[PDB]
Amino acid sequence: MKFNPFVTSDRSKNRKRHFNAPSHIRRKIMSSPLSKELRQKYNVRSMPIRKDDEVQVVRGHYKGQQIGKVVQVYRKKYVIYIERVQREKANGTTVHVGIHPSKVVITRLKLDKDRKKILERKAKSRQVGKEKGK
Amino acid sequence: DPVPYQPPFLCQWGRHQPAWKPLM
Amino acid sequence: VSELAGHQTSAESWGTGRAVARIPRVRGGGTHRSGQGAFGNMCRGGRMFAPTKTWRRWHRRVNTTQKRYAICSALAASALPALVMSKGHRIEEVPELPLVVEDK
Amino acid sequence: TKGTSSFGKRRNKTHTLCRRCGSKAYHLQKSTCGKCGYPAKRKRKYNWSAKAKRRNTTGTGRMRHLKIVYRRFRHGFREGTTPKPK
Amino acid sequence: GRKRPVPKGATYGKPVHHGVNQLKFARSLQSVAEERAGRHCGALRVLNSYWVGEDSTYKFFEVILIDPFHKAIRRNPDTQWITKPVHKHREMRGLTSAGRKSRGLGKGHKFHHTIGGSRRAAWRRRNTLQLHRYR
Amino acid sequence: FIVDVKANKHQIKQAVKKLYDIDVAKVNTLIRPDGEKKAYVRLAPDYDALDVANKIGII
Amino acid sequence: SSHKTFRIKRFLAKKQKQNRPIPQWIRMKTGNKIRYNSKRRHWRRTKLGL
Amino acid sequence: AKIKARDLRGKKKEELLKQLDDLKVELSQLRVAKVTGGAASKLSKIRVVRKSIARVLTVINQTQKENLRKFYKGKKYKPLDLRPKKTRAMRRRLNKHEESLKTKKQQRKERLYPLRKYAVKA
RNA sequence: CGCGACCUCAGAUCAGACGUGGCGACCCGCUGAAUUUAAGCAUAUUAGUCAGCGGAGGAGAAGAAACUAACCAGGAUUCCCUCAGUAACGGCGAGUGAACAGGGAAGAGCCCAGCGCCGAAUCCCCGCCCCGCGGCGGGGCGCGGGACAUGUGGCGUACGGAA
RNA sequence: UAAGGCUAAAUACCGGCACGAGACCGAUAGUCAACAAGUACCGUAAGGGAAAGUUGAAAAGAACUUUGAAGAGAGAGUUCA
RNA sequence: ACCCACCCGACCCGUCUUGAAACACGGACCAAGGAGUCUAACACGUGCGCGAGUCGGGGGCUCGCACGAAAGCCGCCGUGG
RNA sequence: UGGAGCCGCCGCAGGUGCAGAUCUUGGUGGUAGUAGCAAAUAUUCAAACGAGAACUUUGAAGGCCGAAGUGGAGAAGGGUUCCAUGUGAACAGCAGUUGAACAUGGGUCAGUCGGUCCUGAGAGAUGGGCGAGCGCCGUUCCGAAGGGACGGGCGAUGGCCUC
RNA sequence: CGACUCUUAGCGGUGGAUCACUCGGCUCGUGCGUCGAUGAAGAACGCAGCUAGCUGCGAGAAUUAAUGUGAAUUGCAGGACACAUUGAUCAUCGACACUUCGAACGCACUUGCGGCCCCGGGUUCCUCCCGGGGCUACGCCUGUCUGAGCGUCGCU
Ligand SMILES: [Mg+2]
Ligand SMILES: [Mg+2]
Ligand SMILES: [Mg+2]
Ligand SMILES: [Mg+2]
Ligand SMILES: [Mg+2]
Ligand SMILES: [Mg+2]
Ligand SMILES: [Mg+2]
Ligand SMILES: [Mg+2]
Ligand SMILES: [Mg+2]
Ligand SMILES: [Mg+2]
Ligand SMILES: [Mg+2]
Ligand SMILES: [Mg+2]
Ligand SMILES: [Mg+2]
Ligand SMILES: [Mg+2]
Ligand SMILES: [Mg+2]
Ligand SMILES: [Mg+2]
Ligand SMILES: [Mg+2]
Ligand SMILES: [Mg+2]
Ligand SMILES: [Mg+2]
Ligand SMILES: [Mg+2]
Ligand SMILES: [Mg+2]
Ligand SMILES: [Mg+2]
Ligand SMILES: [Mg+2]
Ligand SMILES: [Mg+2]
Ligand SMILES: [Mg+2]
Ligand SMILES: [Mg+2]
Ligand SMILES: [Mg+2]
Ligand SMILES: [Mg+2]
Ligand SMILES: [Mg+2]
Ligand SMILES: [Mg+2]
Ligand SMILES: [Mg+2]
Ligand SMILES: [Mg+2]
Ligand SMILES: [Mg+2]
Ligand SMILES: [Mg+2]
Ligand SMILES: [Mg+2]
Ligand SMILES: [Mg+2]
Ligand SMILES: [Mg+2]
Ligand SMILES: [Mg+2]
Ligand SMILES: [Mg+2]
Ligand SMILES: [Zn+2]
Repeated sequence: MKFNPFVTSDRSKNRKRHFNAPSHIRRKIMSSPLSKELRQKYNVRSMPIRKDDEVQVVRGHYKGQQIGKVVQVYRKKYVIYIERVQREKANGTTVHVGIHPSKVVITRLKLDKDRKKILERKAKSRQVGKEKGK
Repeated sequence: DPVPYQPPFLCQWGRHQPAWKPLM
Repeated sequence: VSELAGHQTSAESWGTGRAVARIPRVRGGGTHRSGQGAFGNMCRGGRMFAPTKTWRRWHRRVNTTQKRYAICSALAASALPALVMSKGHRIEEVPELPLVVEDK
Repeated sequence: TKGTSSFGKRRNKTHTLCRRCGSKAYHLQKSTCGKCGYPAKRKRKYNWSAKAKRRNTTGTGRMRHLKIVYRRFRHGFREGTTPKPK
Repeated sequence: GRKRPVPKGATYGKPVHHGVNQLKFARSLQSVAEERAGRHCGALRVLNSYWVGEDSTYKFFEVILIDPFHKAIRRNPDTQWITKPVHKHREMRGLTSAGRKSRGLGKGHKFHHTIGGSRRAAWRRRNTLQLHRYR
Repeated sequence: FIVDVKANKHQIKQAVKKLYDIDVAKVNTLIRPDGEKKAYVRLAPDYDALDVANKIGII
Repeated sequence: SSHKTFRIKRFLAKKQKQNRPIPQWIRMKTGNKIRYNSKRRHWRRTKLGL
Repeated sequence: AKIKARDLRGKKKEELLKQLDDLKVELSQLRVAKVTGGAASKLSKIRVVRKSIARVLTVINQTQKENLRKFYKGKKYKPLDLRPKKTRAMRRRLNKHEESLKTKKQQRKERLYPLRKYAVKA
């Protein structure tokens, strides 16, 4: 259960805070888990996805083992566009079919200084939590 | 166009109209 | 239900002499809601029969001796595994039904 | 002749747009409003029209000063302070 | 006294209220003088008032007024309760000595109204129904 | 020219003379039924209108 | 009436600029629930009783 | 291409006015290009030019108001724009010393009879 | 044939400040009916009620007895229960209708004028030095002004006070 | 011990800000207003005052051929549908 | 149980009324909404606990309230009805 | 058919069962392809545009309003209805190639034309008076209601300190 | 067989009832309890590249600056930034800014007419004209200046 009386835990209110969330909260909602090699290397469970991360599609009709780069992260519909995850229209043009990032695993990150300090902060928090649980 | 209002009340039958009267 | 629900309209009834039947209807206007009908449980919109109030007798107080009697009967039927299986608890490997364990 | 021929000769106006409430209520002869009472210093409101009150309470317009009063209240009414720069 | 502000006769209803001449205004004329002084100067604050003379057609009162913003009052700890915003328009709310006597408030067996806050509060406690949770 | 509604003819004259360094014979204003002011700036005959229109960009 | 004042002409200019249909690029938005304008004023129906 | 704020914090006022006038010239040229059509590459720069004008005027207004409050900082009567505005009654409150002014009788009471610290049942 | 003081009353785009208005659920001061009931109705009732007017605050008001009681006496005010639908009011008809005491929540006490004793010992504004000056405060330097004996400040208020 | 004054706490809150909960209602119900709602609209004015939720998992919203001027169809296509 | 055929019966429902099929009234048809509720005072009957006693009102003590604004308890277990 | 929640039993609770109320809302029939598209004399032929002509346009003929007009321009009022281009989804109670419809654009230029200035009938402030109060009465009435100027005198800066 | 009429079923139309969903109400409870002449509430008018309405904003006008966060916005174009750089977008917002009416403040409310100083064009203050900047509401409080009085007094 929840014991904090400030946490919402309401049906319509949580749906409101989900579907009317601003962009910096949508970035945290649209986070995806990492592969087992990346989890062993960084001790990081999940990360928000970026413009040019490498992605395997886990569930859906477009399920496969192909590592596809993200085309772009569209945070209004809570979706991402990947390179080879596309589909031909009636007029022959290909449109990228969006996949929700919960059905998305990261195989390679695009590392900059902000992502390095985020992963170091999360690894430090995991180390403090493991020391408190030990 | 706006919604038409209800047909007015025509003060048609009464003391004034001799077109049809009951026994009085 | 709020006290203002159904009576925020100002609907004076059209009386006798017209084809309408004695319902409080909305005064004038070039609106869809114009001479429509309110102030009744039978009308679209309006208020219902018996608006529910906050001062209903919601709560019940029981005698203290009756509450103690019922909780002693509940503690007594916490034993007697024919009453526990008829409640629906799977019991088939429980070694003793007044199951008293250590202080650890 | 109290009907259509009386509607025919309606030319000149009595009420115009007021300049405190912006509604068509400013009477050209009495120089008053009757919706807010413009030559009076006080706003015309009554308790027999709660609907006309809630047409213009304080939660109606832009609230362009009162919303930042509410925000400065929840912030703490501090003045002249700047956050720590980089 | 006070004549009822109606037209020519015209107190419509039951014959209890048709008299308009011989009725009396329930608040004192000294408090009316304090009220008019505070209405003319809402910037000043009424302390109290007293009597300096009377005619057949007029009374004459002297109303003590205090600056909320002058430093001799504002820095004096004895009289800086006046500068607090709770005491705005005592002449209007009936908090001075002339308007307090018209409220009918006091201790004992002779008033029995204003036995809470005022007549309104006494009426409210005596005519609100206390419907409990368990009754 | 299309001008803000709070302007004078002297203001439009000195504005054109300050911006494009050209002398003005007269300024002739109207207000469109869209809120904006329309200014016909009659120029002095020593300077051409088509040349200064080519300078300001319109053709 | 050809003898307008500045306030009346400014009000009528804003009414002219409001009487304008919805552009076609609105309907391709994501959270659109707007089909037509529903405030298209004609000079015979609503007569602006100013 | 970007006109930021850190590079404008330390510039001279006449150079800020010259850059403002250059941005106004570019804004007028982009309005003329908008009316003559031009291209979308000219239609998209008008927002950048307007925000750059807003940044330049903002930095100028910052510097002049901190210079004015540095000038009037120290005087007893400062202008109403420089006086603090919290709310009406909060400006009409006391002086933070007048609330702490006690009379000699009350100071004598608090001095001769202070609230003592005590406990019972021992 | 004027000057100088006081007293009353003016004029200032004088130096420095205050109020106007809004919201108004709760609160205070007024004003204030009629539906309805009495199987009619007129006192009564609805009802100090709706409507109307002004005033603030985060609560307001009240409040430390010109009190309750008649007892082995209690002891500011406010609020809950009980007193109690009682005493009492009422074409004694319909109906209206408290309080004391008691059990709790909270609990906090005080200041003036007068009586008097201290050399006005008191207070406001402007010039300069020192402190931070973004709810303009403290100390000193000014035969620098003003208020004030038609009374400012200290002791002192009914529980007594002063020498 | 009246004809002078101050004072928090226990108290009230259908206005406002931030919240939580429901043996409540589920688009003729629940606020007038789940939606561009005090909006469109009506009255000279004070005032009155609506109707109106649902494609699909994703527009992938029917390319192209053919009759008709087109609205409209017949094929073909998308979708588990 | 769908339709048709035959024999006998068979006037259109609700209401006011002594009396309705009525030349008495409401009524084209269909879908949705729609009318004996809630508080207090009583009276009687019934179910339960205790019994010349009964009840805890109000308040206070325990849990920081998921379940809870529940529950448990009171030299207040009787101030009081 | 449908595509995402639902039911039985023991108990509790209610906004719990419709055929009517000239019931409220919404929708649809017979009437019924019926009444009607009949006030102010009147249209006809050929051609252009088009898929389409009784209504558009052009030419010709015959008519009507008959200068107190079915003409040319204003005021109140309307607010883009004015003009061009394109369409014929909806409207113009038949149709339309047409429109005051729809969609893009465009259009109103003043020292001399009016407002602006004055005052009339009147309205409405200050003082004053009244009123519990929002405010009300009144425009010379219980008013210190002028902020201007000529000639002269003193003092001062600005411009070749002469003027 | 006909046409037409009645009933039933299959299918197709008008219509939106039932059911299932709900970024919405209603009720109860908690914490705070804050507007305004330093210009409130409200109203009017403008502001987007393509923008009608809602929402947001104020000629710096779909937002400015700072801080936090860290690669977008999006319906389509466009251009910035190298996201190894105070750095796109969002939130906080404490700095800046906030047209006109409005208690509304020079007088009235047509956006008409003014008065007093200063600056820039005109000019080299010498008066016109134009633009910009600061004042000019009422009542009242302390003090200053100018005063009035056959109101009360001292010298002549
Ligand atoms: Mg309802
Ligand atoms: Mg009576
Ligand atoms: Mg008091
Ligand atoms: Mg008395
Ligand atoms: Mg018309
Ligand atoms: Mg006020
Ligand atoms: Mg009666
Ligand atoms: Mg009766
Ligand atoms: Mg009232
Ligand atoms: Mg108080
Ligand atoms: Mg007392
Ligand atoms: Mg007592
Ligand atoms: Mg009574
Ligand atoms: Mg003394
Ligand atoms: Mg003292
Ligand atoms: Mg619906
Ligand atoms: Mg439905
Ligand atoms: Mg609804
Ligand atoms: Mg529906
Ligand atoms: Mg549907
Ligand atoms: Mg299907
Ligand atoms: Mg009968
Ligand atoms: Mg019978
Ligand atoms: Mg009979
Ligand atoms: Mg019958
Ligand atoms: Mg018969
Ligand atoms: Mg009958
Ligand atoms: Mg019938
Ligand atoms: Mg039903
Ligand atoms: Mg009985
Ligand atoms: Mg019984
Ligand atoms: Mg009893
Ligand atoms: Mg229910
Ligand atoms: Mg039915
Ligand atoms: Mg026919
Ligand atoms: Mg005809
Ligand atoms: Mg003509
Ligand atoms: Mg035309
Ligand atoms: Mg037609
Ligand atoms: Zn108005």
